[PDB]
This record gives sequence, structure tokens and C-alpha cells, in this order.
Amino acid sequence: VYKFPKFSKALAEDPSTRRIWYGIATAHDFESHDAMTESKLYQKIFASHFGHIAIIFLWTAGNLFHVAWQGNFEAWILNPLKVRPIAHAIWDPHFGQAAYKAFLKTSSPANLALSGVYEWWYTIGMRTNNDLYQGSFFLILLSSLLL
Amino acid sequence: VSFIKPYRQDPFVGHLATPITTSAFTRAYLKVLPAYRPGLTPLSRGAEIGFTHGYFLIGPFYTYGPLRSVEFSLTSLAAGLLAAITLLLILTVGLSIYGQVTYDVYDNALIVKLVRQMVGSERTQDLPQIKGTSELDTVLGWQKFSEGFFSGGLIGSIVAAVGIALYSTYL
Amino acid sequence: AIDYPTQLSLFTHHVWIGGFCIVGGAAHGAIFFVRDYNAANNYNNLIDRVIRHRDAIISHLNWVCIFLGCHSFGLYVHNDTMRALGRSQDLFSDNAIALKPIFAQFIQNLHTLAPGSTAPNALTTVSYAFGGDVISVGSKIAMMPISLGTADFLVHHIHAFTIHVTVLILLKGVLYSRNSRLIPDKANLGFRFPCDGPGRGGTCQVSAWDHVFLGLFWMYNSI
Amino acid sequence: KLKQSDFPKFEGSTGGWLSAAKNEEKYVIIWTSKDASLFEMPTGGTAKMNAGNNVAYFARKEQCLALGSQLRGFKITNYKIFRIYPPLDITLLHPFDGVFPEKVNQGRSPVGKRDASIGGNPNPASLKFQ
Amino acid sequence: IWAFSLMFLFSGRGYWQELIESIVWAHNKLKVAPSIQPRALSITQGRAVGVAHYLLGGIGTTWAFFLARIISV
Amino acid sequence: KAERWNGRHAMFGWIVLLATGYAQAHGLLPEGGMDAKEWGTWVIVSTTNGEQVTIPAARAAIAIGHLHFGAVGVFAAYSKNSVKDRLLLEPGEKDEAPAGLFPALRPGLTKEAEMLNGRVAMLGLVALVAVSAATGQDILSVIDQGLGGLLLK
Amino acid sequence: SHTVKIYDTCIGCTQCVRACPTDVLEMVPWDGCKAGQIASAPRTEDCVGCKRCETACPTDFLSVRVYLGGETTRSLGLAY
Amino acid sequence: MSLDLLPSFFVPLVGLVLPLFSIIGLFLYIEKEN
Amino acid sequence: FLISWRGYWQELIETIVWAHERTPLANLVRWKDKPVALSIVQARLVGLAHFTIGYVLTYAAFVIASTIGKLG
Amino acid sequence: MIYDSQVYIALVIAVVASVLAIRLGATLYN
Amino acid sequence: LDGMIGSSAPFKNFDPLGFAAKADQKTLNKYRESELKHGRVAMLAVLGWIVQEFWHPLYDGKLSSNPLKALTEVPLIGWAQIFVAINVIEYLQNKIKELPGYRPGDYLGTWEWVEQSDEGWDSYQTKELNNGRLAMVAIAGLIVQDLITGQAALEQITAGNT
Ligand code: CLA
Ligand code: CLA
Ligand code: CLA
Ligand code: CLA
Ligand code: CLA
Ligand SMILES: CCCCCCCC(=O)OCC(=C\C=C\C(C)=C\C=C\C=C(C)\C=C\C=C(/C)C=C=C1C(C)(C)C[C@H](OC(C)=O)C[C@@]1(C)O)/C=C/[C@@]12O[C@]1(C)C[C@@H](O)CC2(C)C
Ligand SMILES: CC(/C=C/C=C(C)/C=C/[C@@]12O[C@]1(C)C[C@@H](O)CC2(C)C)=C\C=C\C=C(C)\C=C\C=C(C)\C=C\[C@@]12O[C@]1(C)C[C@@H](O)CC2(C)C
Ligand SMILES: CC(/C=C/C=C(C)/C=C/[C@@]12O[C@]1(C)C[C@@H](O)CC2(C)C)=C\C=C\C=C(C)\C=C\C=C(C)\C=C\[C@@]12O[C@]1(C)C[C@@H](O)CC2(C)C
Ligand SMILES: CC1=C(C/C=C(\C)CCC[C@H](C)CCC[C@H](C)CCCC(C)C)C(=O)c2ccccc2C1=O
Repeated sequence: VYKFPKFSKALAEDPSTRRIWYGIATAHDFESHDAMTESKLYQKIFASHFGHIAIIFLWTAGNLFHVAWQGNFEAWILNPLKVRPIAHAIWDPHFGQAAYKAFLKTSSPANLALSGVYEWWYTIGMRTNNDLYQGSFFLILLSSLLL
Repeated sequence: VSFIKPYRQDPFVGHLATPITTSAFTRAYLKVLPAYRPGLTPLSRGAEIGFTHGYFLIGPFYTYGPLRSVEFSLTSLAAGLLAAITLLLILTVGLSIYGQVTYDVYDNALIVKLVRQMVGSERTQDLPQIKGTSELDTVLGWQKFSEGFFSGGLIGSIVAAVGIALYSTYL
Repeated sequence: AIDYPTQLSLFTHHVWIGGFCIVGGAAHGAIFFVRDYNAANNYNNLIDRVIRHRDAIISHLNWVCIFLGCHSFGLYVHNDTMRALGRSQDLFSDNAIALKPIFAQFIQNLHTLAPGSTAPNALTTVSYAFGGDVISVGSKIAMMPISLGTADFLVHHIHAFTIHVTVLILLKGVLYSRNSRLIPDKANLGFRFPCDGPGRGGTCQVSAWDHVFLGLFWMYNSI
Repeated sequence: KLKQSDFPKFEGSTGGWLSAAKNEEKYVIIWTSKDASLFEMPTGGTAKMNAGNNVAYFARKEQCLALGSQLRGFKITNYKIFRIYPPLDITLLHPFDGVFPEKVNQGRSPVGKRDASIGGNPNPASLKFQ
Repeated sequence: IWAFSLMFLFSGRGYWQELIESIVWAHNKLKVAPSIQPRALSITQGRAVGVAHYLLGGIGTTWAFFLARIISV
Repeated sequence: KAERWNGRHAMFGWIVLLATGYAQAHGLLPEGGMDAKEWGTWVIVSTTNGEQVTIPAARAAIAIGHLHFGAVGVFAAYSKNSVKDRLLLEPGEKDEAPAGLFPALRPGLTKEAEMLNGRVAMLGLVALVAVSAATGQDILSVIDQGLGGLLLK
Repeated sequence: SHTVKIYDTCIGCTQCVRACPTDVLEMVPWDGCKAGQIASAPRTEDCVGCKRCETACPTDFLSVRVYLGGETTRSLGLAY
Repeated sequence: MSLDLLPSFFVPLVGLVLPLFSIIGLFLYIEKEN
Repeated sequence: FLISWRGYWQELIETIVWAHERTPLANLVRWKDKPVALSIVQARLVGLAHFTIGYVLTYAAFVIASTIGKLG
Repeated sequence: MIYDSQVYIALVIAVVASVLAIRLGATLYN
Repeated sequence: LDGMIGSSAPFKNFDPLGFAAKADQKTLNKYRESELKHGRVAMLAVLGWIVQEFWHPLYDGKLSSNPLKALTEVPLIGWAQIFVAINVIEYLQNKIKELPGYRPGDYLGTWEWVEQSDEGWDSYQTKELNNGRLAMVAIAGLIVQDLITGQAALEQITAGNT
């Protein structure tokens, strides 16, 4: 019932479940935290910005890797108007045989890609599932830099 | 006659002495249960509770699981047994964390008397206060209770699986 | 019977009127408790004893409502997710895990056998809904045996659950209309008041009127 | 029938105090009544006063004060409310100086008084990071 | 009407009172502020309006649906 | 504490790897794949052209054996008051003192002996994985090469 | 616990004190108004935040102001 | 071990084990004292 | 979460608390944080979050499925 | 089709990015 | 044959053979326990006899409506469960019997609330006892008639074998 809202002693003394709920919803309101100065505020915001950019780059790297690994980017290059892009494969134990058959695309059940990443990456000059892997590797390196 | 009266002659408790809360049947039935049966160590209480709970927990998983069989299947029995054992593991994890965050005592029914006699001018909530005097209300007691629950759950689930197999095969 | 618009309209209208009138009865019970209830004149009588254990009633009604809602609606959702996952044999259907309303079918059988056995001076069952022949007037069906299967089981338990939740809201309004652990003097605020304030974590809708408001919503849902 | 002879003739309700008023704090209200009047409990239903000393226990100060406000309708004024901690740590609460808070008594100092109206409050932007 | 009800059911009195404040400012600027001071509906009346509109909208939707369906077929 | 536990597990797993190689060589380790009709679609690995490649039955059996051992470990973890050596440190307990570059040369069933053997086994597993990754053969192939041929014979 | 402040616009009409359900406010001597009394808040630890005190205030924009703050089992009105 | 076994190795791992340990840690942290 | 406000959920939670406190075989387990109803602002936020998430999910499903199923 | 080595080293690099993330997370304090 | 409950108008303190005139309080408590258990079991047995005769929904019909014939038709694994349930119930009753203030047939513990019993409480206890006695006689007659004649209650009555 203590020590969770480390940034707020008023919440940490709450004997109810409201402390847990308000601890989540006030975690990023740095200006209202206990023992707070402006320098610490700007420094924490700066570090949070770095972590956020790292998260964005990791998300993009994950999209690239999953298109390279479980997608049909190379097949979509040769026939972009008939082949439907694949986002990533599906492994869900709750599937029946009918669901597996219906979601089956090429070798495994997979989700069609509605993000338009296939067309975007094709336009900027990507033609191989090894070009996407290089992008994922580089973006994970950039995320490490930002962290 | 009136069969509902204030509990223990206290009209201000949020409780009543109904023919269900304070009936002789209720008294005996709750005093024969493992949680309240006299003469049981916390490990024994946990072991009995786990045995009963795994025994009746394997049932729904085997009967209505994702791998049912109107006939007897070893795969269905194994699936139900594994699901019951993993559920017992989850319950044991919950018991362990609950005991970790709830109590700070290793020997109860004494510390209360010590702080009622030799004063408790400390940070309190460990020397003073202390809710409940049972051996289940200690760090050591609850740890052994969880251990017994977990072991007895495994044993009872296995026993119930064996019984289910025997009933489905020889009947 | 062959004018289907008339039958549908009559049933729906009368059920709506019934639900509204029931919510009104609950509202005026709460109004009586707030205004016309005298504690001295009701010492240790039924009304007093009901208020004295209102907690037990409301808590057990809460448990029953959760049980009924969990079961009925989650069986519906389980059917939906089994169908969406391509597992048609895992549903709560007739060609699957079947929940036959055996008690209602027993009653249906008892009524269709009543003429000549328990109602010996009857020539025909009271209603063909319980069983019998198809009654048609001008090639249009007037009445016919209403078969009860697993689909009727689920919807009947949905009805029971919704009715129980409406009863929960209205009974909580009636019983906690005078006082509570939050506001020990709720009767001094009257039957119709918005709140007691933002304190106590927030005391919105603690009235008894605000319970006839939520109960109106739930009556709409049930009907 | 009851633990103490001064308890009001109440049959007990499942709206009384809970485990909280055994390890955190409980509140007791005492009063003397001329008649065995029938009154409504702040928690449950109807109880009967004693023609003399009356003592009631509750889980909240608000419950005791609601009971006391009800007592004023019976021309009962000498009611006094105490706070009891987990052990017998009795503290007089409501008639703090023997005079009800609505009547001015000498010896009281103003607490939480600001020597200005609402419009004199400082701007929040000047109250940042303190 | 059912969607209209959600304005009263989801909102609160303070916002509407403060909006009526600016509307009253405009009226006073044009010397057309009524003597009967316009106030937002009370909390209880806001709830009552919301529930009445909700019931009317839902019941009317079901009414039209049922009647059209069962008269057509 | 963590080093000691991981060393124990590494030694036991060297034993397990030897047993797995022996079972693969000696006609054990069941053949084929899991039955998707029996165990659902979660055992299906891929569908190349109209046939469902499933998880090998040998992999399932080895996973079941590892599940047995891991369950034993989980029981010992939630059995702290009845085991000789606990998994985690009690509040107050202090971590045994690091052994250093070279633990004391105390032969027998001693703490130093178990410590040294656990370090050796963990280093052996690291070297085995490194050799398999660098050269490109199977783990069991590397063990077979490192035993001359006496394992997969 | 919540914060209750009294402002010198107090006219000493006592309506706040007799409306407090938890005995937080009291009337104390003063020389800033005709009644010679001003409200005080010496027991804010019992303040529940119901704001009945300022619903009974006749002064223009209030003389008793309740600022909700940290919560406590007393301020949350918890009988349990 | 083929690349197509990675989903069956990782999806249960992440989607069940990570919730369990995360719940354990979060519950322990938010239920701490001082 | 938007139509039903607090106060109605605090008394129900109190009834549940009494039920848990007064039942055998479950008295052995007690909460560390007193269960209370969500605050007014928290309730508004939770209702808004449900409203928005449901809105976004249902419209995304509709637009995607309708486009796919209508245009081949 | 990417190889096992390609996926494995990407997983290893992802682990390194994870240890960098907790270091940033712990440095932003409890 | 005491101030015990169960004395009715037709034969007050009915002990023609003097079984209670010499017994101590413990033996009389045992006698009351036996009488109440027999009465309750006999009420259940009579109700089951009749209802089984004109209604046996369980076991997918079958289980011939004549009692003492369905006794040998139950799967004999349902007999074991009924036996075990009765045994557990009587184990609980034995545990009750050592609770302080225990009364011979009182397994509800009414002695906790009923101090200074009324005339209504005594009358209701006597009603239970008399109904139990009538049910004991009725079930004895049922079993004997079904043994000697071979027909059940409503079957023998319907035919007219009286
Ligand atoms: C679709 C919207 C919706 C839903 C689901 C509910 C659900 C419920 N309302 Mg209701 N309510 C609604 C709209 C809704 N309401 C609206 C719009 C209003 C405004 C007037 C109200 C006003 C209202 C009042 C005033 C009251 C309720 C009550 C209840 C509860 C009845 C008990 C019950 O069935 O619990 C069981 C829960 C369900 C049936 C929900 C689905 C649960 C699934 C099917 C099973 C479990 C799923 C599982 C746990 C998921 C785990 C996985 C997950 C962790 C990822 C229930 C939680 C009553 C109450 O407090 O409860 C007694 C009550 O007094 N409601
Ligand atoms: C309340 C609603 C409800 C119910 C009854 C069920 C029931 C079931 N679901 Mg299901 N489901 C639901 C909602 C529900 N679902 C919802 C909302 C979803 C979507 C999130 C799903 C998604 C889902 C999936 C994905 C799957 C199921 C499956 C199943 C089956 C096996 C579940 C299992 O292992 O049981 C475990 C049961 C227990 C551990 C025991 C709980 C019940 C006990 C008996 C209560 C006992 C109370 C007792 C009488 C108290 C008195 C005691 C006395 C001593 C005093 C079963 C038929 C599985 C299946 O394929 O089955 C066909 C499956 O794969 N469900
Ligand atoms: C944010 C980006 C992202 C997202 C949303 C996903 C999403 C998914 N991945 Mg995945 N993946 C990613 C990046 C990402 N991936 C990267 C960069 C790699 C290279 C190492 C992989 C390698 C990978 C494999 C090998 C597999 C998946 C699989 C999956 C699916 C099941 C989840 C799982 O098992 O995760 C497991 C994920 C990993 C082991 C890699 C870690 C993922 C990144 C590096 C962490 C990102 C953290 C994120 C920014 C915030 C974390 C929040 C946390 C604190 C709660 C799911 C669709 C499985 C699948 O396809 O099933 C069908 C599967 O087998 N992923
Ligand atoms: C990423 C999330 C995730 C994943 C991977 C799974 C995975 C699974 N779920 Mg599940 N589930 C989830 C989220 C998830 N769930 C959520 C959020 C809900 C609530 C909405 C459900 C609700 C749900 C229901 C209702 C059911 C499942 C079932 C299943 C199983 C599929 C049925 C089958 O063929 O297995 C068959 C299963 C077996 C043969 C045995 C599996 C038993 C456990 C899982 C094995 C774990 C081993 C573990 C390491 C043991 C530890 C050591 C221990 C011995 C000490 C599978 C294990 C079904 C099932 O199997 O029930 C148990 C089922 O009935 N799930
Ligand atoms: C001494 C009592 C007694 C005994 C030994 C039997 C024995 C039998 N009955 Mg039966 N029955 C009884 C009383 C009894 N009945 C009563 C009082 C009723 C009226 C409700 C019935 C109604 C009944 C029906 C409708 C059917 C049977 C049937 C049967 C046969 C199969 C078992 C079965 O399904 O039971 C079923 C029993 C019930 C459904 C009701 C039992 C309720 C019990 C007696 C009351 C509670 C007992 C409790 C656990 C202990 C008391 C607690 C406390 C006082 C200490 C079996 C020969 C079946 C059969 O094959 O018929 C030929 C059948 O279909 N019985
Ligand atoms: C992985 C193996 C590879 C082999 C390849 C094929 C084999 C296979 O597939 O295996 C899987 C398999 C079976 C595996 C069985 C196993 C591993 C059992 C292990 C049991 C461990 C036990 C009891 C540990 C006890 C430890 C204790 C008490 C540990 C302890 C202590 C002590 C001792 C120190 C004492 C301390 O004392 C104090 C102080 O408490 C306490 C404590 C805790 O510290 C069957 C597989 C298949 O059947 C299936 C699945 C399908 C079939 O169609 C085909 C086959 C037959 C192959
Ligand atoms: C744990 C480990 C191996 C564990 C193996 C186990 C449990 C065995 C498991 C198995 O039995 C099972 C379960 C089942 C079997 O079927 C399979 C196997 C696999 C056989 C290796 C660790 C191997 C760990 C290694 C090699 C660590 C090397 C660390 C170094 C070099 C650190 C250097 C630094 O610390 C300094 C010196 C100074 C710092 O400031 C800077 C840095 C640089 C960080
Ligand atoms: C210890 C070990 C195994 C221990 C096994 C034990 C205890 C088993 C105990 C048992 O109870 C169980 C568990 C189960 C029972 O049923 C069986 C028994 C038997 C009773 C393996 C080590 C195995 C150790 C191995 C494989 C070591 C490999 C080392 C290499 C390759 C070193 C290379 C280098 O040295 C060079 C070449 C040059 C250097 O400069 C650089 C480096 C790199 C350091
Ligand atoms: C809009 C709104 C107001 C403002 C609403 C007002 C001031 C009502 C104005 C009504 C006008 C003045 C008269 C009605 C005019 C209609 C055209 C007549 C009804 C139509 C007939 C066919 C019945 C509130 O006061 C309020 C209070 C609490 C919660 C939500 C709300 C809320 O949403």
C-alpha cells in the first residue's frame, strides 16, 4: 500500500485501490510530482523523448523484420496488382481447422498487410527480403543508440 | 421464539446470529474442514486443500476441454491433467505473493501478548496490530500452506486422473 | 392470430407498459421509504427486519446477477468465438454441447396430456403452444407447438439475468433510500437529490431516484 | 440478551461496524434519555433507547453525528461522541470544549482563516515547483 | 432522439451553465437578456431528460422496426 | 547462488544431451509428426502444398521430459522450507562469497568441487554452442565429433 | 485529508457549522463582522469533502472553501 | 530447429509466461511498504 | 461508465465488502487496499476510453471488411 | 527466405537493445 | 415419559411397557435420538415410495416403479454414493453431538436461540415427532404389503387389493 506512487506521497498514503488507479494516470504528469524542480523536469522529459524515439524505431524494425520473414514481399514485387501483401504469420492455439484453412496464405496462416508498407518500401527501392532485414538491423542499432 | 439474534450479544456488529451463521451444523461442518480442523499443521491444511482442489479441478478441464472425447482418450486425460496442474501452479503463485505481501511474522499468538505486555513503541503493524492469531497468519505458516497446497494439488490431480482412467476403462 | 402485426404490437406494447409500471412501483416504494416510513411505528416488523439485513440481500442478489450474467452472456460469447474460430462442435448448440430445457419441456408435455387425464372435461389443450396440431386459418398459421431447445434455454436465462439486475438496482434503491454506510442521513436529503458531494471519493446518484433512473435503463434493456 | 445493560434495545443489523473498527478505529456515542424512545439507527433499523444511560458504537464519526442530530429531535442534547483506537484509547470528539461548534465559545482560535476574499488567492503559475 | 439523449446522459451541468454564461453575455450586449435568468437544467432534471429521451428513442426505433417488418411480411 | 544453480543445471544438461544423443542413435526417439487432428492446429508448423507439416513427435517427447524436470524445479522453488538448498536468498541471507578465478582445490563432494564442475560445464556448453554456430553443424553432430564417434554409433 | 479555508467575507451566520456532517467546522470569536464570530476548520482530518458547508454559505462567492486533496479512510467515508 | 518452429516457441512464451512474471513483479511492487 | 455515476457503485462495493468479510473459508484472504469505487474523473476517463476504443475498433473492422468483401 | 543465422543475430541484437532499455528504464528511476 | 416434548392428546406420556420409567437421562436421550432419526427417515421413505411409484424421471425411465424392485436396479455405484453421503452426514451429526448444550434430536442447534421454549416451539416439535411416528407405521405397512402382495401402494389401491 506504499512505495508504488514513488512520485506522490499523497497517493502512497491512500488506503484504498484509488492509489493504484491514480498511480498509473499521474505517472507522466512530472510537474505534479513530489520534490520536483524544473531542471529535473526537462531532463526527465529529454530522456523520455529518447526512449520514445527508440520505441518508434523498434516498432518500424519489427514491421520490417516481419515483412522480411513471414511476408511475401518478393512475390509481390513480380505481381503487385494480383498478389495481396502479407503482414505477419499467425500462430493461435485456439484456431480450428476451418480457421487455419481460411487464414492460410502460402505456408502458414497470415494477416494481409493494410499499412501499405509494401508499396512504400517498393517505391523507395527495396526488392529483396534481405533489404528489409538490413533495414530492421539498422533500425535496432538506431534504437540502441537512442536508448 | 426467535431464531435471529445479535451476534455474540453485540447489536453493533455488521453480523447476525442466524440459523446458518451460528447453527450447530454450521459449527461442526466448518470445524471438520481442513481450514479450521483442529490439530492440523499449516502444511497439512495446505496439503488437504490442494488434494481436494486438484481432484475436483481436473474434472472440468478433462470433460469440457479443447481435446474432449466421448470415449476415453489418453490425450484428453493428459490435457486435462496438465491444465489442472498449471492452474494449481497459478493458484500457488497467487498464494505465495499474497503471503509475501500480507504478513511479517514467524511465530504468532505470542507477539500480540508481548506487545500487550512489554509495550510496542515501534513502527507498529509487526509488533502491534497483527490481525488473527492462527498459525496460518505468519510468513512461515503461509509459506508451508502454499507448499502443501501445491504438492497436494499435484498428488490429487494425479489420483483423480488415475480414477477417471479406471472408471472409463473397467466400467 | 392470423393478423401478425396486431399480435406483435399487442405483445410488445403490453410488455413495455408492464416494465414501466414495475419500475414505477419500485420508485414509489422508495418514495414511501424516504417520506412516509416511520421507524417507531415499524419496530421489529417485516419492514424493519428487511432493512436490518439489507446488506445480505443486496450482496447475494449481486452474486446472483454476476452468476447469471456471466453464464448466459458468456455462453453467448463462447458460441460467438467458437464460431469465429471455426470450431462448430464446441458451441452451446443442439448439434453440439446441448442445454435442453428439460423442466419446461416436461411442463409442455403435462399440458398437452391434460385434456382427459388431469382436465378430464377438456376437449383440447389450453394452448397449442404446449403441443398438439398446427392451427391455420386461411393458409396462415394461428398457433402451433412452440418447440424449446438450447436456443430458448440461453434466451430464457438472459431474461432471468436482466430481470435480476433490474430487481437489484430497484431493491438497492428502496433499501438504501434512508441511510447507508456512505450517507448515514440519506433520508434527510429526500427522495430526489443529485448527490451529497464530491467527497467520500464521490457521492453521485446515491439517491433513490437515481436508482429508478438506472433501473429504467435496465428495464429498457430487459424488455 | 446484550453485552452491556446501557446498550439501546437493538436487535442487531448487518450494517454495523466491520473488521476496520477492530484494528483501525471505532466511535462510541453516549447519551442519557428520559424516555425509552424508539429511534432509527444510522446503520440499520429501529432501536429502543434506555430510560437512562445509552451507549452505541459505530464505525464512522459521521454515523455517530447523524445519530446525535437525530437525538436533537428528541430534545436530547447531552450526547457525546468519542473515538476509540484499536486499544482503549478514548478521545472526546464532538463536544470538544463542552459547547457545540455552532455556539461561539471563548478559548477557540481561528484555524484555516485567510485575511482576504477569494479574489486575493495567488496565481497558480507563481506556485509551481514548491 | 436516442443519440440526443446521450448529450444529457454523458455531460454535466457546469459546462452548460458556463456556456449559458457567454450566451447571456451576448444577450446583455444586445440588451435582450431575459428577466427570468436562464439556468442550465438541474442535475436531476438532466438525468431525467436523458433517460426520457433514451427510452423514447430506443422504444421508437424498435417500434418502427417491428411495425414495418411485420406489416411488410 | 545463481552461478551454483546454473552450474548444477549445466552439468545435468550435459547428461541430458548425452542421453538425447544416445536415444537418437539407438532407435529410440519416436518417428513422424504429431497428429493435428488429435492435438489441434497449434501443432501444425507449415502447409507447403496441401500437406500439413507438424511438430515432430520426437520434439514433443523431449519437451515432455524437459517439462518433467522443469516441474521438479518449480516444486523445489515453491518448497523452500523443505529443501536443503533454496533457489533464492532469504531476506538477511548473504550471498556466498565468490569463489574467484580458481576455486579451492578440494576434491570430493565439496562446495568447491561442485562449483568448479558447474563452471566447467557451463563453459563447455558455451564452447559447444560457439562451435556449432561457427562451423554450422548440429549440436549433436558437434558432440559426436567431440566424442570421436562413440555417441552417434 | 482535504483542505478547508475560511475567508474574511464570513458573516458568522453559522450555517456552515450546523451543516457539517463530520464536525469539522466550528464558530470562534472574531471582530470582523456584526455577529462577532467567524467559522474555523480545526478538525479537517474528519473532513469528508461533501461540500455541504459551502452549499449553506450565503456570502457571494463563499467564505468557506473546500479543496480536495489526499484521501484517507476518514475522508473517503469508508465504514470498512 | 527450423525457422517455422519459432512461432510455436515464442508465442506461448511471450503471451503466457511474460504476463505471469510481469503480474508477479507488478503486484509485489505495488503492494510494497516502507 | 458514462451513464451510471459513482455513489451507486460505492454502496454496492460496500455490500460486496460485507459479504467477503462475513463468509467462512474466504475470511482467510483479505485485501491490502480497501476496495472503493472509481473516482468521478477516473470513471469519466474509463468511459471515454471504452467509448473511443470501441468506436475505433468497430469502424476499422467495418471499413476494412466492407472494402475487402465488396471489391474482391 | 532469411536464414537461421540472420534471425538469430537479429534476436541477439534485440536482446542488447533490451538491456539498454532497462538501463534507461531504471535510470528514469522506480 | 417425562417433561419431554412429544406428549399428545390421545395418549399422554405413552410408555405402556415402562421403557422410560427405569432409564436414566442418557438412555432417554438415546431413545429420543433413535425416534427422531427413525421418524425423519420414515417420512423420507414414505414420500419417496409414493413419488417413485407415480414419477421416476431419473435413469431414463426404467427402474420399475414398484419399490423393493428398483432397490435391485440402481447401478449399485449410485447406491455407494448415497451410502457415503449418509455416512458423512451422520459423521457431521456425531461431531454436532459433542457441541456444548446439545439436545438429543437437535442438529440445527436451536438451543443457541431457544432458551425458555414457548408452547409453539414445543407444539411444532411434537408435530414433527407425531408425523415421524405416523410415517414409521406407514413405511412399515408399505414394505410389508409390497412383500406379501407384490404390488406397490397406488397399484394395490387402484386394483382394490384391500
Ligand atoms: C455491453 C455493455 C454492458 C455490460 C457488459 C454490462 C455488464 C454488467 N452490468 Mg451494466 N450497464 C450498462 C451496460 C453494460 N453492463 C449501461 C449502458 C448502463 C447504464 C444504465 C449499465 C448500468 C448498470 C447498473 C446500474 C448495474 C449494472 C450491472 C452489471 C453487471 C451484472 C452482473 C454481471 O452479469 O456480471 C458478469 C459480467 C458480464 C456478463 C460481462 C461479460 C463477462 C464475460 C462474458 C465473462 C467473463 C470474461 C472473462 C473474465 C474475460 C477474461 C479475459 C480478460 C482478462 C482479457 C455486469 C458487469 C449491475 C452490477 O453491478 O452487477 C451486479 C448493476 O447494478 N449495469
Ligand atoms: C460463463 C461463461 C462461459 C462458460 C460457462 C464457458 C464454458 C467453456 N468454455 Mg468458454 N469462453 C467464454 C465464456 C464461457 N465459456 C468467453 C466469454 C470466451 C471468450 C473470451 C470463451 C472462450 C473460450 C475458449 C477459447 C475455449 C473455451 C472453452 C470452454 C469449455 C472448457 C472451459 C474449461 O476448461 O473449463 C474450466 C472450468 C473450471 C476450472 C471449473 C469452473 C466451473 C466450476 C465447476 C464451478 C463450480 C461451482 C460449484 C458448483 C460451487 C458449489 C460448490 C459446493 C461444494 C458448495 C467450457 C464448455 C474451451 C473449449 O474448446 O471448450 C469447448 C476453449 O478452448 N472458452
Ligand atoms: C515492436 C515491434 C514488434 C512487434 C509489435 C512484434 C510483434 C510480434 N512478434 Mg516480433 N520481432 C520484432 C519486433 C516486433 N514484433 C523484432 C525486432 C524481432 C527480431 C528479434 C522479432 C522477432 C520475432 C520472432 C522470432 C517471433 C516474433 C513473433 C511476434 C508475434 C507474437 C509475439 C511474440 O512472440 O514476440 C516475440 C518477439 C521477440 C522474441 C523479439 C522482441 C520484439 C522486440 C525486439 C521488442 C519490442 C518491445 C516494444 C518496443 C515494447 C515492449 C513493451 C513491454 C515492456 C511490455 C507478434 C505479431 C512470433 C511470431 O511471428 O508468431 C507468429 C515469433 O516467433 N517476433
Ligand atoms: C498469447 C496468449 C495465449 C496463448 C498462447 C494461449 C494458449 C492456449 N490457450 Mg488460452 N487464453 C488466453 C491467452 C492465451 N492462451 C486468454 C487471454 C484467455 C481469456 C480470454 C484464454 C482463454 C482460454 C480458454 C478458455 C482455453 C484456452 C486454451 C488454450 C490452449 C489451446 C487449446 C489446446 O489445444 O491446448 C490443449 C492444452 C493442453 C494439452 C494442456 C495445456 C496446459 C498448459 C497451458 C500447459 C503449460 C505448460 C507449463 C509450462 C507447465 C509448467 C510446469 C508445471 C507442470 C509445474 C493453449 C495452451 C484452452 C485449453 O487448453 O485450456 C487449458 C481452453 O480451454 N485459453
Ligand atoms: C429414504 C429416502 C429415500 C431413498 C432411499 C430413495 C431411493 C431411491 N429413489 Mg427416491 N425419493 C425420496 C426418498 C428416497 N428415495 C423422496 C423423499 C422423494 C421425493 C422428492 C423421492 C423421489 C424420487 C424420484 C422422483 C426418483 C427416485 C428414485 C429413487 C431410486 C434411485 C435413486 C435416486 O435417483 O434417487 C433420487 C432421489 C431424489 C431425486 C430425491 C431425494 C431427496 C432426498 C431424499 C432429500 C435430501 C436428502 C439429504 C441429502 C439428507 C438429509 C439431510 C438432513 C435431513 C440430515 C432409489 C431406489 C428414482 C427411481 O428410479 O425411481 C424408481 C427417481 O426417478 N426418488
Ligand atoms: C529429456 C530426456 C531425453 C530422452 C529422450 C526420450 C525420452 C523422453 O522422451 O522423455 C519424456 C518421457 C518421459 C520423461 C520422464 C521424466 C523426465 C521423468 C523425470 C522425473 C523426475 C523426477 C521424478 C525428479 C525427482 C527429483 C527430486 C525429488 C529432486 C530433488 C531433491 C533431492 C533429491 C536433492 C532431495 C531434496 O530433499 C529435501 C531436503 O527436500 C529435495 C530436492 C528437490 O532438492 C516420455 C516420453 C514419451 O512417453 C511419451 C511422452 C510419448 C511416447 O509415445 C514416447 C515416449 C516414451 C518417448
Ligand atoms: C548460464 C550458462 C549455461 C547454462 C546452461 C544450462 C542452465 C543448461 C541447460 C540444459 O540442461 C538443460 C536445462 C536441458 C538440456 O536439454 C539442455 C541444456 C542446455 C544442456 C552459460 C553462461 C555463460 C556466461 C558467460 C560465458 C558470461 C561471460 C561474462 C563475461 C565475459 C563478463 C565480463 C564482464 O563482467 C566483466 C568481466 C566486467 C564487467 O564490468 C564487464 C563485463 C564485460 C560485462
Ligand atoms: C562437468 C560436466 C558434467 C557433469 C555431470 C554431472 C556432475 C552429472 C551428474 C549425475 O547426477 C546426474 C546429474 C544424473 C545422474 O543420473 C548421472 C550422474 C552422473 C550421477 C560436464 C563438463 C563439460 C565441460 C566441457 C565440455 C568443457 C569444454 C571446454 C573447452 C572446449 C575448453 C576450451 C578451452 O580450453 C581451451 C581448449 C583453450 C583455452 O585457452 C580456452 C578454452 C576455450 C577455455
Ligand atoms: C444541453 C444540456 C443542458 C442545457 C439544456 C437546456 C437549457 C434545455 C433548453 C430547453 C428549451 C429552452 C426548451 C425546449 C425546446 C424544445 C424545442 C422543445 C421540445 C420539443 C418538443 C417536440 C417536445 C443542461 O442544462 C444539462 C444539465 C445536465 C446535464 C446535461 C445537460 C445538457 O446536455
